[PDB]
Amino acid sequence: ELTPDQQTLLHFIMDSYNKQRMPQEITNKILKEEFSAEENFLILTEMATNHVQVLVEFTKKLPGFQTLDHEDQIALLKGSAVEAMFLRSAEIFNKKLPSGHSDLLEERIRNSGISDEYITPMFSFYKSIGELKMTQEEYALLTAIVILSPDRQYIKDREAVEKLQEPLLDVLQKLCKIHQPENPQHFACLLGRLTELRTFNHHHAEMLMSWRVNDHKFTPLLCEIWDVQ
Amino acid sequence: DHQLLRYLLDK
Ligand SMILES: CC(C)c1onc(-c2c(Cl)cccc2Cl)c1COc1ccc(-c2ccc3c(C(=O)O)csc3c2)cc1
Repeated sequence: ELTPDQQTLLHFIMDSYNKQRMPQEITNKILKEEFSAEENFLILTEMATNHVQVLVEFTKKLPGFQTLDHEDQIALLKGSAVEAMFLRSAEIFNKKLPSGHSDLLEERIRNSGISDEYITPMFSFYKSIGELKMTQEEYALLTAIVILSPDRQYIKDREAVEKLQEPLLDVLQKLCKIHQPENPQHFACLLGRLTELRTFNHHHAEMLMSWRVNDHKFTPLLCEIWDVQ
Repeated sequence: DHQLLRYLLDK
Protein backbone atom coordinates (compact mmCIF):
# COMPACT_ATOMS: atom_id res chain seq x y z
CA GLU A 1 0.00 0.00 0.00
CA LEU A 2 1.08 3.60 -0.80
CA THR A 3 4.01 4.07 -3.21
CA PRO A 4 5.72 7.49 -3.46
CA ASP A 5 4.42 8.31 -6.97
CA GLN A 6 0.90 7.42 -5.74
CA GLN A 7 0.97 9.41 -2.47
CA THR A 8 2.05 12.37 -4.63
CA LEU A 9 -0.65 11.71 -7.28
CA LEU A 10 -3.42 11.75 -4.66
CA HIS A 11 -2.56 14.97 -2.79
CA PHE A 12 -2.32 16.87 -6.09
CA ILE A 13 -5.79 15.48 -6.89
CA MET A 14 -7.42 16.07 -3.48
CA ASP A 15 -5.94 19.59 -3.66
CA SER A 16 -7.74 20.24 -6.98
CA TYR A 17 -10.95 18.54 -5.80
CA ASN A 18 -11.08 20.79 -2.73
CA LYS A 19 -10.45 24.05 -4.60
CA GLN A 20 -13.73 25.63 -3.40
CA ARG A 21 -14.91 26.78 -6.81
CA MET A 22 -18.73 27.15 -6.77
CA PRO A 23 -19.28 30.66 -5.38
CA GLN A 24 -21.52 30.84 -2.30
CA GLU A 25 -23.43 33.77 -3.83
CA ILE A 26 -24.55 31.44 -6.63
CA THR A 27 -25.22 28.26 -4.60
CA ASN A 28 -27.17 30.22 -1.95
CA LYS A 29 -29.92 30.69 -4.55
CA ILE A 30 -30.96 27.06 -3.95
CA LEU A 31 -32.12 28.33 -0.54
CA LYS A 32 -33.51 31.86 -0.99
CA GLU A 33 -35.26 31.93 -4.40
CA GLU A 34 -38.92 30.95 -4.89
CA PHE A 35 -39.93 27.36 -5.51
CA SER A 36 -41.67 27.21 -8.88
CA ALA A 37 -41.21 24.90 -11.87
CA GLU A 38 -39.66 27.82 -13.82
CA GLU A 39 -37.42 29.19 -11.05
CA ASN A 40 -36.29 25.67 -10.09
CA PHE A 41 -35.22 25.09 -13.70
CA LEU A 42 -33.25 28.36 -13.95
CA ILE A 43 -31.43 27.72 -10.70
CA LEU A 44 -30.50 24.20 -11.77
CA THR A 45 -29.31 25.57 -15.13
CA GLU A 46 -27.25 28.17 -13.27
CA MET A 47 -25.66 25.56 -11.01
CA ALA A 48 -24.77 23.31 -13.96
CA THR A 49 -23.27 26.11 -16.09
CA ASN A 50 -21.06 27.20 -13.19
CA HIS A 51 -20.11 23.59 -12.50
CA VAL A 52 -19.09 23.01 -16.14
CA GLN A 53 -16.50 25.72 -15.44
CA VAL A 54 -15.43 24.14 -12.14
CA LEU A 55 -15.00 20.81 -13.94
CA VAL A 56 -12.90 22.34 -16.75
CA GLU A 57 -10.53 23.88 -14.19
CA PHE A 58 -10.42 20.63 -12.19
CA THR A 59 -9.81 18.59 -15.36
CA LYS A 60 -7.04 21.04 -16.32
CA LYS A 61 -5.22 20.29 -13.05
CA LEU A 62 -5.38 16.53 -13.78
CA PRO A 63 -1.87 15.04 -14.36
CA GLY A 64 -0.96 14.79 -18.05
CA PHE A 65 -4.32 16.03 -19.35
CA GLN A 66 -2.67 18.94 -21.19
CA THR A 67 -0.18 16.56 -22.83
CA LEU A 68 -3.12 15.02 -24.77
CA ASP A 69 -4.34 15.91 -28.28
CA HIS A 70 -6.55 19.03 -28.40
CA GLU A 71 -9.37 17.30 -30.32
CA ASP A 72 -9.32 14.53 -27.68
CA GLN A 73 -9.45 17.07 -24.82
CA ILE A 74 -12.91 18.29 -25.92
CA ALA A 75 -14.26 14.76 -26.54
CA LEU A 76 -13.51 13.74 -22.94
CA LEU A 77 -15.10 16.89 -21.52
CA LYS A 78 -18.21 16.52 -23.68
CA GLY A 79 -18.62 12.83 -22.84
CA SER A 80 -17.93 13.06 -19.10
CA ALA A 81 -19.46 16.39 -17.97
CA VAL A 82 -22.86 14.79 -17.30
CA GLU A 83 -21.39 11.89 -15.33
CA ALA A 84 -19.18 14.29 -13.37
CA MET A 85 -22.32 16.27 -12.50
CA PHE A 86 -24.31 13.23 -11.30
CA LEU A 87 -21.35 12.43 -9.06
CA ARG A 88 -21.01 15.89 -7.50
CA SER A 89 -24.78 16.18 -6.88
CA ALA A 90 -24.65 12.67 -5.39
CA GLU A 91 -21.98 13.86 -2.97
CA ILE A 92 -24.31 16.76 -2.11
CA PHE A 93 -27.24 14.47 -1.19
CA ASN A 94 -25.15 11.75 0.50
CA LYS A 95 -22.61 13.62 2.63
CA LYS A 96 -25.19 16.41 3.16
CA LEU A 97 -22.82 19.15 1.94
CA PRO A 98 -23.84 22.57 3.38
CA SER A 99 -23.25 24.40 0.07
CA GLY A 100 -25.55 21.90 -1.65
CA HIS A 101 -28.60 22.62 0.52
CA SER A 102 -29.57 18.99 -0.01
CA ASP A 103 -33.31 18.94 0.74
CA LEU A 104 -34.05 22.10 -1.22
CA LEU A 105 -31.84 21.06 -4.14
CA GLU A 106 -33.92 17.86 -4.17
CA GLU A 107 -37.18 19.86 -4.22
CA ARG A 108 -35.96 21.86 -7.22
CA ILE A 109 -34.88 18.81 -9.23
CA ARG A 110 -38.19 17.08 -8.39
CA ASN A 111 -40.16 20.03 -9.79
CA SER A 112 -38.29 21.26 -12.86
CA GLY A 113 -40.00 19.61 -15.85
CA ILE A 114 -38.19 16.27 -15.48
CA SER A 115 -40.45 13.26 -16.08
CA ASP A 116 -40.94 10.47 -13.51
CA GLU A 117 -39.22 7.97 -15.84
CA TYR A 118 -35.94 9.81 -15.16
CA ILE A 119 -36.57 10.94 -11.56
CA THR A 120 -37.10 7.45 -10.12
CA PRO A 121 -33.79 5.96 -11.37
CA MET A 122 -32.03 9.22 -10.55
CA PHE A 123 -32.79 9.21 -6.83
CA SER A 124 -32.62 5.42 -6.72
CA PHE A 125 -29.02 5.91 -7.89
CA TYR A 126 -28.47 8.69 -5.33
CA LYS A 127 -29.91 6.52 -2.55
CA SER A 128 -27.80 3.45 -3.34
CA ILE A 129 -24.54 5.26 -4.02
CA GLY A 130 -24.84 6.95 -0.59
CA GLU A 131 -25.22 3.60 1.18
CA LEU A 132 -21.61 2.84 0.16
CA LYS A 133 -20.60 5.63 2.55
CA MET A 134 -17.97 6.95 0.15
CA THR A 135 -15.19 9.14 1.53
CA GLN A 136 -14.20 12.40 -0.19
CA GLU A 137 -11.16 10.58 -1.60
CA GLU A 138 -13.41 8.00 -3.25
CA TYR A 139 -15.51 10.83 -4.76
CA ALA A 140 -12.53 12.68 -6.25
CA LEU A 141 -10.85 9.66 -7.82
CA LEU A 142 -14.11 8.47 -9.40
CA THR A 143 -14.55 11.89 -10.99
CA ALA A 144 -11.03 11.90 -12.46
CA ILE A 145 -11.62 8.30 -13.61
CA VAL A 146 -14.96 9.22 -15.19
CA ILE A 147 -13.35 12.18 -16.97
CA LEU A 148 -10.36 10.12 -18.17
CA SER A 149 -12.41 7.27 -19.69
CA PRO A 150 -11.14 6.15 -23.12
CA ASP A 151 -14.40 4.37 -24.01
CA ARG A 152 -16.07 7.66 -25.02
CA GLN A 153 -17.35 8.19 -28.55
CA TYR A 154 -15.36 10.32 -31.05
CA ILE A 155 -12.08 9.63 -29.18
CA LYS A 156 -9.05 9.31 -31.48
CA ASP A 157 -6.03 8.35 -29.34
CA ARG A 158 -7.55 6.05 -26.70
CA GLU A 159 -4.27 4.45 -25.54
CA ALA A 160 -2.97 7.91 -24.57
CA VAL A 161 -6.03 8.36 -22.31
CA GLU A 162 -5.86 4.83 -20.85
CA LYS A 163 -2.25 5.71 -19.92
CA LEU A 164 -3.50 8.62 -17.77
CA GLN A 165 -6.41 6.60 -16.34
CA GLU A 166 -4.45 3.52 -15.19
CA PRO A 167 -2.50 5.27 -12.37
CA LEU A 168 -5.76 6.41 -10.72
CA LEU A 169 -7.55 3.05 -10.91
CA ASP A 170 -4.40 1.62 -9.30
CA VAL A 171 -4.34 4.26 -6.54
CA LEU A 172 -8.06 3.77 -5.83
CA GLN A 173 -7.66 0.00 -5.40
CA LYS A 174 -4.72 0.40 -3.01
CA LEU A 175 -6.88 2.79 -0.93
CA CYS A 176 -9.53 0.04 -0.75
CA LYS A 177 -6.97 -2.62 0.27
CA ILE A 178 -5.60 -0.20 2.92
CA HIS A 179 -8.73 1.45 4.40
CA GLN A 180 -11.08 -1.50 3.70
CA PRO A 181 -9.54 -4.95 4.34
CA GLU A 182 -12.82 -6.19 5.90
CA ASN A 183 -14.35 -6.24 2.37
CA PRO A 184 -12.23 -6.39 -0.83
CA GLN A 185 -15.36 -6.19 -3.04
CA HIS A 186 -15.26 -2.43 -2.33
CA PHE A 187 -13.13 -1.58 -5.37
CA ALA A 188 -15.71 -3.31 -7.61
CA CYS A 189 -18.59 -1.45 -5.93
CA LEU A 190 -16.86 1.84 -6.72
CA LEU A 191 -16.19 0.83 -10.34
CA GLY A 192 -19.77 -0.45 -10.62
CA ARG A 193 -21.04 3.13 -10.54
CA LEU A 194 -19.12 3.95 -13.74
CA THR A 195 -21.51 1.67 -15.61
CA GLU A 196 -24.54 3.04 -13.74
CA LEU A 197 -23.47 6.59 -14.60
CA ARG A 198 -23.40 5.50 -18.27
CA THR A 199 -27.07 4.50 -18.28
CA PHE A 200 -27.86 8.06 -17.19
CA ASN A 201 -25.58 9.63 -19.78
CA HIS A 202 -27.56 7.71 -22.40
CA HIS A 203 -30.91 8.87 -20.95
CA HIS A 204 -29.79 12.48 -20.40
CA ALA A 205 -30.20 13.44 -24.08
CA GLU A 206 -33.96 12.72 -23.82
CA MET A 207 -34.28 14.98 -20.75
CA LEU A 208 -32.79 17.86 -22.74
CA MET A 209 -35.13 17.20 -25.69
CA SER A 210 -38.18 17.42 -23.39
CA TRP A 211 -36.95 20.76 -22.08
CA ARG A 212 -35.96 22.13 -25.51
CA VAL A 213 -39.41 21.50 -27.04
CA ASN A 214 -40.78 23.40 -24.01
CA ASP A 215 -38.80 26.52 -24.98
CA HIS A 216 -36.13 26.06 -22.31
CA LYS A 217 -33.02 28.15 -22.19
CA PHE A 218 -29.78 26.45 -21.19
CA THR A 219 -26.62 28.51 -21.64
CA PRO A 220 -24.15 28.95 -24.52
CA LEU A 221 -21.68 26.81 -22.55
CA LEU A 222 -24.05 23.92 -21.65
CA CYS A 223 -25.23 23.88 -25.28
CA GLU A 224 -21.61 23.59 -26.43
CA ILE A 225 -20.66 20.77 -24.03
CA TRP A 226 -23.88 18.81 -24.75
CA ASP A 227 -24.36 19.53 -28.47
CA VAL A 228 -27.75 21.23 -28.09
CA GLN A 229 -28.38 22.34 -31.70
CA ASP B 1 -16.49 24.86 -33.58
CA HIS B 2 -16.66 24.27 -29.80
CA GLN B 3 -14.96 27.58 -28.97
CA LEU B 4 -15.94 28.18 -25.30
CA LEU B 5 -14.39 24.91 -24.15
CA ARG B 6 -11.26 25.78 -26.14
CA TYR B 7 -11.23 29.23 -24.55
CA LEU B 8 -11.65 27.85 -21.00
CA LEU B 9 -8.90 25.24 -21.55
CA ASP B 10 -6.36 27.90 -22.62
CA LYS B 11 -7.33 30.45 -19.91
C1 LIG C 1 -30.87 22.16 -15.16
C2 LIG C 1 -30.01 21.43 -16.19
C3 LIG C 1 -28.76 22.25 -16.71
C4 LIG C 1 -29.69 19.96 -15.85
O1 LIG C 1 -29.91 18.94 -16.70
N1 LIG C 1 -29.51 17.76 -16.11
C5 LIG C 1 -29.05 18.05 -14.89
C6 LIG C 1 -28.58 17.08 -14.01
C7 LIG C 1 -29.42 16.57 -13.02
CL1 LIG C 1 -31.07 17.14 -12.86
C8 LIG C 1 -28.95 15.60 -12.14
C9 LIG C 1 -27.65 15.14 -12.26
C10 LIG C 1 -26.81 15.64 -13.25
C11 LIG C 1 -27.28 16.60 -14.13
CL2 LIG C 1 -26.26 17.21 -15.32
C12 LIG C 1 -29.15 19.43 -14.68
C13 LIG C 1 -28.72 20.16 -13.44
O2 LIG C 1 -27.41 19.72 -13.02
C14 LIG C 1 -26.63 20.15 -11.88
C15 LIG C 1 -25.29 20.42 -12.09
C16 LIG C 1 -24.47 20.82 -11.03
C17 LIG C 1 -24.98 20.92 -9.75
C18 LIG C 1 -24.15 21.33 -8.67
C19 LIG C 1 -22.78 21.04 -8.64
C20 LIG C 1 -21.98 21.45 -7.57
C21 LIG C 1 -22.54 22.16 -6.51
C22 LIG C 1 -21.88 22.64 -5.37
C23 LIG C 1 -20.44 22.51 -5.04
O3 LIG C 1 -19.59 22.13 -5.85
O4 LIG C 1 -20.08 22.81 -3.84
C24 LIG C 1 -22.70 23.31 -4.49
S1 LIG C 1 -24.28 23.29 -5.15
C25 LIG C 1 -23.90 22.44 -6.56
C26 LIG C 1 -24.69 22.03 -7.62
C27 LIG C 1 -26.34 20.63 -9.54
C28 LIG C 1 -27.16 20.24 -10.61
